[PDB]
Parts: sequence; structure tokens; C-alpha cells
Amino acid sequence: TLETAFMLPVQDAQHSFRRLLKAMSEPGVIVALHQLKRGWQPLNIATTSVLLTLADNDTPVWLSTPLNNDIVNQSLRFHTNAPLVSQPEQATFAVTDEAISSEQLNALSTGTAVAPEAGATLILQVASLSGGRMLRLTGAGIAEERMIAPQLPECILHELTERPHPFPLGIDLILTCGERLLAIPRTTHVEVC
Amino acid sequence: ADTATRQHWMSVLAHSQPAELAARLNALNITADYEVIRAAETGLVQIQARMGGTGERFFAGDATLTRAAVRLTDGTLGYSWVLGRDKQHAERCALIDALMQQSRHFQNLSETLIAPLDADRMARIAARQAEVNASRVDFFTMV
Amino acid sequence: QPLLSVNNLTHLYAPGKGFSDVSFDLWPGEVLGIVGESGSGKTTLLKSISARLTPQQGEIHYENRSLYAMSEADRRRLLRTEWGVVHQHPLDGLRRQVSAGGNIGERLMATGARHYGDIRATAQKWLEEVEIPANRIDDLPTTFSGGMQQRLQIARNLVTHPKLVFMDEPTGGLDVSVQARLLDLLRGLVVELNLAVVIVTHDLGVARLLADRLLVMKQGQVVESGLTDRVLDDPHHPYTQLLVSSVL
Amino acid sequence: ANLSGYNFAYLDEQTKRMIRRAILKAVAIPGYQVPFGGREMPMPYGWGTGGIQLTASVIGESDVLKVIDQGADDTTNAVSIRNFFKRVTGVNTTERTDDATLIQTRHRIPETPLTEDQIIIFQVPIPEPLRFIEPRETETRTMHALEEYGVMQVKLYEDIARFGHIATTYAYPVKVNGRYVMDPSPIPKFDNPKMDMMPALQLFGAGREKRIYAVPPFTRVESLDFDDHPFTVQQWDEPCAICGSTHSYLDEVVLDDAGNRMFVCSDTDYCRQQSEAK
Amino acid sequence: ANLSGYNFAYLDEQTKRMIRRAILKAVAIPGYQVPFGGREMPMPYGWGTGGIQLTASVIGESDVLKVIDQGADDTTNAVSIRNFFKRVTGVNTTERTDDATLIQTRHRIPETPLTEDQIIIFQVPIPEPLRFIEPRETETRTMHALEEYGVMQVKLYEDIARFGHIATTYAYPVKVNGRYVMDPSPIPKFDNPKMDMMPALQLFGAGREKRIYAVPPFTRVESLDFDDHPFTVQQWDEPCAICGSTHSYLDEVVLDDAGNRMFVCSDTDYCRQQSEAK
Amino acid sequence: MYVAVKGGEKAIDAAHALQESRRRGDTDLPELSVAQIEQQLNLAVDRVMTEGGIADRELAALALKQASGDNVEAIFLLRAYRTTLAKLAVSEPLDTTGMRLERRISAVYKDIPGGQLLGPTYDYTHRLLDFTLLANGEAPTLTTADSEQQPSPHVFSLLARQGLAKFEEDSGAQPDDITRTPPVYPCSRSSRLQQLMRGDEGYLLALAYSTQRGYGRNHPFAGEIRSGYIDVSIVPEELGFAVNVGELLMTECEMVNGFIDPPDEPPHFTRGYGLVFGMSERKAMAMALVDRALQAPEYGEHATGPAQDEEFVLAHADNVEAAGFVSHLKLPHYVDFQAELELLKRLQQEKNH
Amino acid sequence: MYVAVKGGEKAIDAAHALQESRRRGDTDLPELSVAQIEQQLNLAVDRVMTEGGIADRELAALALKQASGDNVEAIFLLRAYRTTLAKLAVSEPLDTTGMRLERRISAVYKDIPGGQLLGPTYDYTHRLLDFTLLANGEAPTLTTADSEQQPSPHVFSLLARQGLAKFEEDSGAQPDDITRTPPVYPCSRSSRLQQLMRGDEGYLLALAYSTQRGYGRNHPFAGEIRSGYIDVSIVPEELGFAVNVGELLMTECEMVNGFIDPPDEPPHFTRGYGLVFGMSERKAMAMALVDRALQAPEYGEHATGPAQDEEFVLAHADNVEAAGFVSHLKLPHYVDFQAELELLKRLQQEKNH
Ligand SMILES: Nc1ncnc2c1ncn2[C@@H]1O[C@H](COP(=O)(O)OP(=O)(O)OP(=O)(O)O)[C@@H](O)[C@H]1O
Ligand SMILES: O=P(O)(O)OC[C@H]1O[C@@H]2OP(=O)(O)O[C@@H]2[C@@H]1O
Ligand SMILES: O=P(O)(O)OC[C@H]1O[C@@H]2OP(=O)(O)O[C@@H]2[C@@H]1O
Ligand SMILES: [Mg+2]
Ligand SMILES: [Zn+2]
Ligand SMILES: [Zn+2]
Ligand SMILES: [Zn+2]
Ligand SMILES: [Zn+2]
Repeated sequence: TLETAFMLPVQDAQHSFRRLLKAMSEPGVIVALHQLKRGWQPLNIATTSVLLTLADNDTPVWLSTPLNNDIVNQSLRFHTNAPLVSQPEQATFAVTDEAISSEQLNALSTGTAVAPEAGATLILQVASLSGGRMLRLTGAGIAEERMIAPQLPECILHELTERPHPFPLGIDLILTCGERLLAIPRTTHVEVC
Repeated sequence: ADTATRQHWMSVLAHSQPAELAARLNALNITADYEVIRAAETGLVQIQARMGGTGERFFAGDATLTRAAVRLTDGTLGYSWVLGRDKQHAERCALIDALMQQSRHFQNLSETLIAPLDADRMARIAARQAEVNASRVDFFTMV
Repeated sequence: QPLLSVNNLTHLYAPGKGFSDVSFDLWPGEVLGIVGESGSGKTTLLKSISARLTPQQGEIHYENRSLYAMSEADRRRLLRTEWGVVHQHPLDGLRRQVSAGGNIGERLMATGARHYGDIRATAQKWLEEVEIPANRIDDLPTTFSGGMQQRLQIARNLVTHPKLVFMDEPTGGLDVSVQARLLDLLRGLVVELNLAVVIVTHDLGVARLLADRLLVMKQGQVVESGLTDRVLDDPHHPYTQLLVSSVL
Repeated sequence: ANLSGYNFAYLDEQTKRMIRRAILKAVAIPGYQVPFGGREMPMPYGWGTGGIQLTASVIGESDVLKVIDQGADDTTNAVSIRNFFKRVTGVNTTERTDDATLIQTRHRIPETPLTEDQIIIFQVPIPEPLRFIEPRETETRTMHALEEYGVMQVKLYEDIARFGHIATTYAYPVKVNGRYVMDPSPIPKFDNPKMDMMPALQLFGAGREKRIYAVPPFTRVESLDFDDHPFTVQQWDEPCAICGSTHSYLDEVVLDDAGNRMFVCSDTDYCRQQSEAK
Repeated sequence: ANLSGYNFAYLDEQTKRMIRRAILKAVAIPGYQVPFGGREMPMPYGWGTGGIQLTASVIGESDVLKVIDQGADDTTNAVSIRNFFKRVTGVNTTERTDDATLIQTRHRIPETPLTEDQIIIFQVPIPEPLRFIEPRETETRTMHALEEYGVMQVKLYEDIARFGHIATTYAYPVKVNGRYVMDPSPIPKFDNPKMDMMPALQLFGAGREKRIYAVPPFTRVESLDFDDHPFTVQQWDEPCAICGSTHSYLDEVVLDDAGNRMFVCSDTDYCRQQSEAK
Repeated sequence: MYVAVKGGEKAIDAAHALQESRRRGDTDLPELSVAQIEQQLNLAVDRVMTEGGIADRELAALALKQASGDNVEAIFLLRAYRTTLAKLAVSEPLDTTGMRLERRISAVYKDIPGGQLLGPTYDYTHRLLDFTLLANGEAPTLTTADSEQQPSPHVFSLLARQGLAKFEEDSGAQPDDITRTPPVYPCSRSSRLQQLMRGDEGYLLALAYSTQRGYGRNHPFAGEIRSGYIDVSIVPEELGFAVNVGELLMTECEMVNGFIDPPDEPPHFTRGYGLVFGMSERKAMAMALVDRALQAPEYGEHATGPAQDEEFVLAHADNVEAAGFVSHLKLPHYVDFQAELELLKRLQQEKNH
Repeated sequence: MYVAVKGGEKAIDAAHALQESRRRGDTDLPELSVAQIEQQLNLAVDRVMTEGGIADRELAALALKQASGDNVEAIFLLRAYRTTLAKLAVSEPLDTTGMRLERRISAVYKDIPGGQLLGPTYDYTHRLLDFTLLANGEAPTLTTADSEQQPSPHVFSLLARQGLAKFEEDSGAQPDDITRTPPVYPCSRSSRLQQLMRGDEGYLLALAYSTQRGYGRNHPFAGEIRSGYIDVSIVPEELGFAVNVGELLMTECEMVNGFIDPPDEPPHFTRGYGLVFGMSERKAMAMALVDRALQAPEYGEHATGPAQDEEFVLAHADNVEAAGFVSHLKLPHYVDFQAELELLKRLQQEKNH
């Protein structure tokens, strides 16, 4: 009844982490995580790979209602032993879909000025990474500029462009579509073209 | 009731010296068919102590712990958790734990294995306490 | 809008020790002196209004922003770039192990200065403006006299031309000539650069020559307020009358 | 392949996962020292445990590992670390910076420019650039948090006043992404410019101090200096005695008690590359 | 006789001579801590090395040695010291204060008054009475030299203000010969009055701290106090449960977990003397 | 000219072989066994267990043999091995009241319920080198008293029943584990005790000695030092009920410390606590003394000695870190030294000019 | 009623017998020999010689056996024995240039005249518990290079020839001997070095580690660490000429430390010095680092760490004193405790009233 995790947990976790590290250190670069054949429906392959690679008992995980399913919760508990929390403010990893709200987004922990790593990482499942509003990325990880047009909610688009939380506070966004992954850390300057 | 008895015999096996337990088991010539469910694994048990012996918990290091699990032919699960790194001793302890849950073995081994081990340990403890008590400082005697 | 607005500010260590229910307004280009009997809470009020002490009650707005509602980083930035703070003890606002030039240039570098020669030249100029010789720039403040140290802490908190400067007995330990030289400097900065000053002092002459408005504190309570000339020449509270009479 | 009896890269999966999360947080917060639950390694603390942990957490079967200490692959500790990684991972190793996918380094950035998909892992004794000014972490954590780097500028000003120069010659502080003052590890001032807008990921590991920090590719790294005292790299009056390069960091080798000495490239791979080209 | 293979009293003649010179200097300068080149003893530092050295330096074949710890002859360390002295000197030993010529004591002055030609040797952990106020010897040496004992008076005043009493209950400072403030060793306040105008020589030995000081017979020893807070000795609502004395220092012996306790004389010899007399 | 050659690996291998041969020593002598070290060098084993973090006598003795008797190296070996071991369980909180005593003394009362059990100790021995140990000897025949163990209440339980001291109450607070997260200053008392138990014996002993000498004094008395066998129990998930997995020889030290006069409760003694593996008790006493010293923030004490400086004490207490970082200077540093030299040669040429 | 009885002596004797039996351990195992401890636990012997004050390997190993492996107790045993030995002569000043080297490394230059001799060392070993040592093994066959020893000039002599450092000059000053007179603060550098050599390894290592971490930093480099055999010579009065009485295995550490810019001479590196018996070198390195830290008065340095506080460092450095005074709390203290109790009980009554 429970879903299956990596066939080769060590190697697969290492490869997925390297892909995610490439995405985060080079924001806007799309990376494919091929190790997991199928995701934990409704979670996609990339999201499941990220959770299996990073989630454990020390990292509370919050699943949004659209993505919250009994099978998914049991599989996460069995494979990662990550505590499941019902509130976004208690989550080290937040998993949502396009239906995320401005309230849930601002409830996510942003860390503190003395402990900016004490915030949350948002894994947002998007309809596509290509067909959205054109976005220009500049900053660390980007030589001059990068162009990406993911289909993003308006609250996520507003978070990326205005950055209400001053650096070093803020969430690091992970966009997932199928097996493809894109990353935008809190440092990335995002402009709407 | 039964849980207390199981705790008692598990404690006796854990506190037993591996050599004496092995000798006693070989002498008993117990014919039991078991599958090792968990191979004897040596790891660490994290030690929790208390401030002032009674107050808040704090981590006072770790100790080596060996665990083993067996399953008899009838589905009886025997377990063992023993300080140290003796895998064979842990396997024997788990086997005896499984056997003691069977009616045909409980009273027999309770009298031929568990009681003689506990008595021997008690004798060792009493002898050591007799040696140690010679160092007690005598101050006053009631007349 | 007032540069600094204080509303019902209160902070008490114990009944009668500190201040309570203190409110006032400060616009650019005017000086607000504070006087009162020793231990009246003037220093506590000055620390509270300079982001150095969280009040138990009341509020402080600076440019339409609550002073203590912002992050600690913003308050530190304000105290680092555009806010001067002269302390009653000169060594509090000085670095003992850092030379006078370094003490003055820390404030310049915090504002973006990155040219060593210009920083040194400005430090020498300001050391001279506060009546300390330039050859002492490389000397540590521990080798300076009390007046020299106080005049170093004034130079350190005025080198960046801050908009708002809080002072606690700035004239203490200064001779009359250098005192007047430091009052003229403050008047020039206020009239030219539109600097705002909140000064705590006991020498009523300094307040009269400098303070545009005056406050009187007693037992932690603000008893009298208004224009400096009106308060000094036409006091109303009995303590103000006693204080003006005590003038030598 | 790994045939040592340990888990691949000697780290348990929980420790690897925790270090990986720390690496991602460090990448998202360039220049910030991310605390991590570092474990004791077969190497003593202060002998590269942080770098070993980072490499173990990132390394894979397909990576080509390059280990250099003082710029040389044959250095004692570099040999020990490389042999440990060969034993517990079986990965391919190289002395050529160009052919390396992972570079673990102590005190040198290779002369050969790094490229995309390369990760260079630095071993850091003191992850806190403000430590020698303020020994206490309780103060430096808040100094980082409130971007209060006034103590470093004063230190540089006083160094210039006392000596006419900035006394710091290695582990020279650098501002990262315009915000975080960072220690680049005890690399010489010569190597600091290589950090600016590099096309390779830079990871920094302080195992004993339990910190991890990183610089993403193409990130601004600016050494603290003054306009009239611009950042100047080490210089020698002699070229390398083996390859003749004038652009490499040089180590002084004393040949005898009479004072005869020769200067040779610390980056032995670059020295070989130049010598073969003739 | 001595048949242990060591020199009589275990001390070489040079060490004995140096300690003897120190003793004479201390006698001529009452209350002053005389530094001496103390040696490591078979007993650990802090277990009576100074007293052992003093006894070894003064003891002779004809002396009758009494060793007491906490006022009792049978105390563990007292037994060890007495056995060591019996082994390396062979002197006669006694539990009777009256019959003793040399008394080495830890934390008690005997209830039985001392007489002429008796020497009582105290074991001292901290020879400096001002140590707990000023831990540094560099300052206390000058405080002794310039008779600046203002820090002790302030300490007593503050103790009275905070508690209403002087917190010090043992090792209570005493002025000697009107000049030197001295630590009488960790004897209770109960015993301090015995020091005043005593007809016996008092020697104090701090082996670990390398100090020797002395009080000659018939010397004024005045405990520091105030007129309105006069020096008051410890008091108990019960007499000794064995001999019934109300004038002896009492030790509390806990008989059970239920809180039953009995108070008995610490000076076991005095307790025996009273019990036999009935 | 000169050509570079490879010498690092073979030099390393030869150095390791030399060290191994020196460890073996003269081959005419039989090689030491780990069992002999465990039995006869038991106090070194106790220190190695306590600081290395594993209460396994055989492993500590093995580390000592491998380290050629170097306590620092053996401790680091044991800690490194700890890193490779899976955590199988967390023990139920130790109950020292159930200790089977080998040694129980109290410095605050002449005699106590259960008595003054000296046990195996070097206390009161005359430290004279025993040259008979140069040759094989015969172990003494031990005197035997009654076998029963008398009720031994904790002396602090006797003090607290009188109101002289406060019971150590459990609020259920989750202990901090510095083995899983790096210490954050100021540290909780649980974290402080955990670090001190792992701390260097000599460093903490020196700090405690300084406190006794006025550098942050806390007026210590040894209220009770208990050494003996304490049972360890775990609640395995496979069963759900407590199982006794064995016993550990441990030493517990409780220190009475200077009384305080709180505004709203009667004045009472403060206290410090120490707990170590094995019989070596000076480590436990130093741990208790430094614990009391580091309790200054709780009691609002004005620090007067380094022993009360929490960061300074704890950041440098672990001899794994300290020994590693001091020894790391042996590593090649010629790149960094060349940088320092490059500057000095210029500041020498600008001064002379 | 109750009557007092004698129990002290027999309790002491029984405790000593228990300790002796525990030291012997299981009798089925052969008793350890002092020779085995000297050969195979050589680093513990090195520490015991260095801190106990006698460079006699057999005596230190005997103390370790007698102390059941307790380094503190063994050190105190050796020091106590030292007290019983007549001083027969004072050695001529040691000349480390004549050392026959087992190990010579320099962290400041890649290669030096005479080379980087690693020698017997645990440096660069993977600290993995070697379980093969649980059973008897075979010592490795050592590789043999050329037998000649290359000229090994002190690296500091190479630095001083360039003017980068200053030669350590001898003014003929008579060294202070703290074994004959108690230390007087401030102490001379000779007295400081003598005390540090006798100081606790862990305490000094922690202090040096703190200096590396900014608590009184001195920018250290290991200019040279030399271990080997150095000849000892004396000028007996019976003959009037120097006689070589043997050789001692010793380790010398020289630290380069942060340069200074004196007003009247070119800027130069400062230095620290460490010297220990045997091969254990971390003690020598810590000694050099703390020596440099305590050199602050000479260089007019503003103290920023406890390692620069001379009295605090030295008064608590000797673990003989520190261990003795910490353990002395185990002694009966019920008279003093009764005094503290008598006061506290009165304060409780008055507060309650
Ligand atoms: N930490 C404290 N705890 C208790 N009372 C305090 C504290 N700090 C200040 N006080 C008291 O609060 C009152 C206000 O003191 P404050 O320093 O503000 O006076 P002031 O008017 O600035 O003094 P002056 O003009 O004499 O320098 C005084 O009674 C002072 O004693
Ligand atoms: O803490 P670790 O174990 O990760 O060691 C990091 C660094 O600290 C030491 O100082 P170093 O920079 O000279 O080189 C050594 C080592 O590479
Ligand atoms: O320095 P030493 O060796 O001469 O010991 C003197 C005194 O110091 C310790 O403290 P204490 O007074 O409780 O009793 C012990 C001992 O008697
Ligand atoms: Mg004031
Ligand atoms: Zn070259
Ligand atoms: Zn009596
Ligand atoms: Zn270094
Ligand atoms: Zn004491």
C-alpha cells in the first residue's frame, strides 16, 4: 500500500542532491531528477526526490491540503520518518501547489537575522516551467541574467519580485514539474519583463 | 504478571556472563529451530542521567549495545538487548527469550537456566559486597 | 512631521527611579535641552529615546516609523550612520584600544568612506575643530585627559554630520573657551546642516545659549516644558525657580 | 568501488543528509556560516574534517576527485585524505585541475581557472573572519546578523596607520554578494581574486568549529581594502626555477645552511603544465 | 627508632634546615606568611604536606606526637600521618592532649588547654586570609606589606549588611600582635579564642602554597569583629550524647534516613576524659 | 636543474611503520593485551571512556594500546569509532539510588546512614614508589565483612529534607544534545554537563583548583561521592516495556556549594553535580565544581574567574578539538608563511629605506 | 547509649588492599611488567617523565603500573620519589644542535636543509580502531634508507641569518629554580619555562588552543619540531673536565610567532620554545605557545585572554597541586560543615522569625 522510494537510496539521494545543488547554486537552471520513476501522487517525481533526499526526523514537513493524502503521509513517515505538521509555520519543508495562498506563504518560517537557516524551504509544484510570465533573474549564481517563465501563483510572484523579508531572511523556492526542478533562492533578484 | 516474568528473565540473561550462559546452554542441549530475523547488531545506547540524581535529564555519553532478534518455528519472537559487543551472546539471549515464551520450556528453563544464573550472580554480588564492606569506617556502636 | 516624536514614554527601575509619562516633539534645526536634579532620569530618558533602552510604556516615532517596532538591524544602522550619541562618561562612546584617528574614522567608514588619506585628513581637521592637536591622532584615548576624551567623543559623533545627536552632559569637563568653541560649532551645524540636538545638561547657560526648547524633570516626571527663555526667565514650577535662583 | 566495510564515503546517510541541507542553506545565504552537526572523523580536528565531510556528502561514484594541500597533490595530508576517499568511495583521482570534478584544497586556489560543474571545497580552521578581532561567538553572530563590520574596517585602518599596510596576508576577508563578510580560508591574497565571479561552486567547511558556508558560481567576492591602499597580491623578484612562470604563487625552498634558496610553483599541476609546454 | 630506610622524619637535612630557618623567621614576624621551598610529600598536596614538613623539621626522638583531624585521633588522614611518622621516626604517640609534646591538627584546637613546651602544628590550605577577597598573591603580598586590610573590614561590613551576621564561620581572620591579619587555618570560630595568649607555640604550615607562619606563646590573637556584632562562637541546643559536655565543639552524626541525629564531641580525647570522670 | 619527485606517500607509510614498531617495542617482551590494560590500567581506561564518549572498557583499552598509552590519541580514537556506530536506543534516565556501591563517602558528616565506605582507593596511601612491582608479586587476600549493603540515602536528600538544600526537580525539559547540534552559547545546564563530561580532565581540574583559590569561589564540600554499578534499561519499540540491558560502573559526585539567600525563600545551599564512567573520581569532582561555576547566570553571580566564563571554558574543554588544532601546526604551512614573509620583507625594506 | 570505636586504620588497610587487588585485576591474566609499559605505552611514560620531573623511563612506567594507569597519580608518585633523591650534579646546558634525530619537521618551508624527517608519528594516520590488536600480531619489517644523518640546521638559525628573527642570546643570567624557592610573580622566563614543562598537558593545551582562537593570539607557526637523542654532560668536581654521562630522548619545539615592529630595530618575528622528555610533542607545542603568551610583559602586549594571565596560568598549571587540592574535598570536612550549618540554620530562623 505504501509507495516505493529510491531503488538505490545512497546513489539516488546523492545524484538528486547534486542536481538540486546545481539548481540552487545556479538559479533558473532547470535540472532533471531521473532516479525516481514515479512520484507519490499527487506529488511529482522531483518533489518526491527532494523529500527523500533531504527530509528526515529532524525536518518537519507540511503538505498542503491539495497534496495531502493518507498514502503520501504514510509513505513519508515510513521512508523518511519526517514529522508531519499541519501548520506551515512549523515546517522546515513546505509542499504546495498553485493553489498556495498569501497567508500560507507568509506563515512559512523565514529564519532569523542571527539564524537565517532556521527558515523553511518551499517546494512548489507548478503546471509548467515554460509558459508563465517572463522573469529575469540576476544575482548570485547568475553571470549576467537568466530568463525563465514558470507558471507561478501571484503570491509567489509577489514574494520573488518584492522580497518583503529582508536578506538574510526569506524562503528558498523550489519549483517542481514532473521530474524537472528549478530553484530560486532568497538571494535571486527577480524582475518581471 | 507475564511481562514482569519476561523482564526478569531478560535481565538475568543480559546480566549473565557470556561464558557461563554458553556453557549452561550447551549442557542443556536444547534442540530448537530458529531463524535470525535481525542479525546481531552492535551499536550505541545513549545514556540519560539526571542532575543531582533526581532532576532534569542530560546526556551522559553512550555505551555499546548489542541487539539480536530470532523467530522460532511457531512464530515466537525472541529479542535481546545487551551491553557490549558480543553478538553470539546476544543471539543466545534472544533464543532463550523466545524459548521462555513457550509452555514446554518456560518452567523447565526458569528452574534449570534462569534461576541458577540469577543465584550465581547474587553469590558473586554478595561476595564482592563482603569484600567491599571491610573498608567501611566504624565510628560508633550502640551499647 | 516632527523628526522625533515621543508619546507617553516610561521606564522605571523602581518607583521614583527613572522616568514616566514623558512626551515631546523635535523638529529639524532646533535643540531640546533637558534639566533637572541629579538622578531625575535624564540619562534614562536620553538612552530610551536614542534606541539604547526599550521603554516599558509609550512610543517613539522617527520619520513616521516607530523606533522599537523596527528590526534591531535598522536601529543599529540608524545609530551607525545618521544618529550621534555623546555619553556622560567620555570613554563609553570611545574605543580604548583604537587611536583617536581610528575612533573618528570608524564613523566615516561606516558611511561608505574607503579612502585612508581622506579619512585621516578629516579626522585631523575635526581633532583641531574640537581643540585637540593633530599629532595626537595616532595616540590612544587612554592617554588623553578627560576633557580631551569628551571632545574626541563629540568629534566622533559629529564627523558624519548626523541628522539627530543625543548628548549627556557634553560640556562637562570642558573649559569655558573650548566649551564656547563647541557651542559655536553646534550652532553652525544646526543652522547650516539643519541638525537636531537633544542635550542633557546642568549648566543652564549652555542650554540658554543653545537649547531652543527646554524640559524640566523631577522624580522622573516632566514638570515644566516650553521655550528655553520663558522657562529660565519665567519659571513656574517651584523646582525650576530654585534651580534658576541657584545660578551663580 | 568501495570495499572497505564502511558506508560509501564513510558517512552515514543521516549525517550526509544534514550536511546536504546545510550546503543548500549556505548556497542560499552566501557568506553566512551555517552551523552543522559535524562528526569526528578519522582525521583529527583541525586536519581537514570539515572539507572531508563536505566531499563525502557531495562526492559520487562518477566524480573525479582532486586533493591538494599547499597547492600540491603529493603533500602528506592531501595524500592521506585522497587515500581515505579512494578507500571508502573508490572514485577516480587526478592531479589535473582541468580534469577534476571535485577539488578539496587547503590554502590554495589552483592557478588553472575553474570551469562550470566543478566544485572546489575549502578546508577552514576559523570560519569567522571577525574571530581574531572578537574571539567570542556570542558577539560575532550578532555582528553578522546586524551587518556590523565596523570592527574590521577599524582593524584595517589601524594596521595601515601602524605599518602603512594591511597586516593580513592570508585568509583575507572578502565581502560576498555585497552583504556578508567571509573568511576565504587561509588561501593567500594572491588567490582571492580568483573567487570573484567564478564559474564553479565554492564550498567552505570548518569541521572543528561546526560551520559550513558557500559562494555560488558567478558571485561577487570583493576583498576589503581602500582606494589609496588597493588590494595587492604577493609578488616575487624571481620566476619559478623549474617552469619559469611569473604568474604563479611561489614557495621558497631552502637548499642549504649557506642561504641558497629557490622559488618554485606551489601549484605543482600548473608547474608541470608549464614545464611540459616549454 | 627509625627502621624504614629513609632519613629520620623522611626529610633531608637541607630541607629541614631551610624549614627551621623559616620557622624562626615566622616566630620573629608573627602572623607573616614566610615563603619556604616546600617539597612534595608522600601525601598529596592539600592533604597536610605543610604540617607534615613542619612536624618532620621540629620532631625529635623524645617527642610524644599527637595527630588529630577534625578533632579525632582515629580520623583516616590523621591515622595515615601518624603511621608515617611512626615509620620514619619511631616516636611515641598519644591521644591525650595533656601528654603530647607535639600536636599536628587539622581544623580543631583541642578542648584541653595547652601548656608550656607544647607545639601545636596547624595544616593550612590557604595561608592568605585575604585570598577569597583578592585571589592574586601579587596584590595580597603588598596589602600585607602596607598593612592595608581595608578590603577585609569592608567584607565584614557587607556580610553584616546582607545577612545581619559575618558569613565566615571557620578560618576566621585574626589580628596577631596587633599588626598582622592571619588565617588560623580552617578551625571553627569556637577554637579561635584558645589562640589568644596561649602558653604553647603555634605553627602553621601551608605546603601546597609554600608558606609557613607562626604565633609565639603569649601573643595577642584578636578575631576581627564589631562592638555591636561581637565575636560569637558556635552554639548547640543539645549537649554531647556520650559525655554530656556543653562546652565542647560538637559534630552532628546522622543515624538514619528518618532524620534522627546525635551531637557528639569532635575532640574525642576530651570526650573520653569527660566520660571516664562521669 | 631540479625536478619534483613523489615522496609524500612513502614517507607517510614509513612513518606509520616506525610508529607501529615503536608501539610494539622490544619483541623479546610479550605484546600487551587489551585485557591486561583493561584490568590493570583501569583508571586510564576510565578516563578514555569518559572523554571518548563510549562506556566500553575493552574499546578504551584497545584505543590505549593503539595509542601507545597516549590518552589524548586514545580518546580521539574512541570518539572516531563512536562516529561509526548506529544509535540503537536511548537509555531510561539513570537512577543512582539503585547503585550497587563499591565506594560511598561524605565529607560533610562524620558518619551517615549506610556509612563511610572507602572502597578501592589510593586515598590515604603513602605515595612511595613500590619497586616490588618491578617483579611479579602476589595479590593480597581480601578481608571479608558482612555481605549486606546498608541503606545509603543520598546526603543531599538528607540536606533537602531539613530545608538546607533544594531538591533537583525534573520539569520534563528535553535535554540538549551537542553531539547532534553544535553548542549555542549560552548553553543549557544539560548541554554544559554533557560537554564537561567529555572535557579534558586536566583543564577542568585546573579550573576547579582556581575556583578553590578564589578565582570564582563556590565554597565546595563533597556532600557525597558514590561509585558503583548502575543498571541501564531501555524501552525497545519491539516490546514496549522496559528491559534491563546490563550494568555500568560509574562514579557520581555531589558538591554542596555556598549558600544563597533568595528574596522569597529561605536561604539554602547551592550544588554541583558530576558523573563519570568507571572509578576515577577527580574528573567527577572537577565536573561538579565547574558546573557550579558555570551556574553563575542562574544565580546572578558576578564572574571573578575564567572558570565562570562559559564560552572560554566550554569551547576549549574538549581535548579532541584542542589537541587536534594545536597539533595541526605540524602540518605544512609554507604557503601561509610565504605570505607573512612577503609582507615582513617589505616592512623591513620600508623601515630601512 | 553509643560508644566510640576505632575503625579508621582497618578501613584504610582494607581500602588499600581492595585498590591493590583491582590493580592486579583478574589473576588468570599475567601481571603487567614495567618493561612492557615502558616499551609499548611509551607516550604515557613520556608525559609522566615530563610532568613528574624525572627523565627515567623505568621509574615512570613503574609509577604508571602502581597508579593503575592514572597519569596524575603516576606523576605525583614520580615527583614524590624525586623529593627523596640527592642532587648529584647539574648538567651542562643542553645543545640540541647535536641531537641525533628521530623526527625533524618544519611547517614554514616546503623543504629545508636536512629535510622533513617524519619519523615515528601518528600524524596522517586514519584513526580507525584496529581490532587486530585484540590478538597478538607481527611487527612490520622496517624499510631502510641510507644510514647517514644530513646536516639539520635549526630553522630559526636560517630565519635569524636573514634578519627575519632574532637569535636567542645568552647573557649568563642564573636560571631561577622553582624547585628550591617558591615562584614569585612576575616570574622570569626561565621560571616560567620550568613550570610549564611540569604543567598539565591538558590545561596548557586548552590555553594554547584558546590563543589560536583569538584569546591572546600570537600567530603561531611550527618553525621546527625536533625529537631525538641528546647527550648529557656534567663537570664533576673529582675530575674538573666534562664527562658524557649518557643520552636522553627529548623533543624540542620552536614556534615562530607574530612579527613586531620595535622603534629602533627592523621588524622581526617573535618566538616560543618548548622542550619535553620523550617523543610526545603536543606538550612541547603547547609549552611554546603558552611561553609566547606569557611573554606579553616583555613585548608590552595588552592581554586579551587568560593564557596571558601569568599568575592564573602558572598557579594552577601543576596538576600535582591541582589534583591534590581538588581531591582533598574527599577528606572529612564535618567540623567546617558544622560551622556553615550552624550559621545557615540561624539565618533560616531569622528570615522566618
Ligand atoms: N540599573 C539601575 N538600577 C536601579 N536604579 C537605577 C539604575 N540606573 C539608574 N538608576 C536610578 O535611576 C534614577 C535615574 O538615574 P539617571 O542616571 O537617569 O539620572 P540623571 O538625571 O541622568 O543624573 P545626573 O544628571 O546626576 O547624571 C537614579 O535614581 C538612578 O540612581
Ligand atoms: O577543522 P578542520 O578539521 O576541518 O580543519 C580545517 C583546517 O584547520 C587547520 O588549520 P589549517 O587551515 O592550517 O589547515 C587545517 C585544516 O585544513
Ligand atoms: O597544602 P597541604 O598539603 O599542607 O594541606 C593543607 C590543607 O589543605 C587542605 O585543605 P584542608 O584544610 O580542608 O585540609 C587539607 C589539608 O589539611
Ligand atoms: Mg545622568
Ligand atoms: Zn613552476
Ligand atoms: Zn562528648
Ligand atoms: Zn594553521
Ligand atoms: Zn577543605
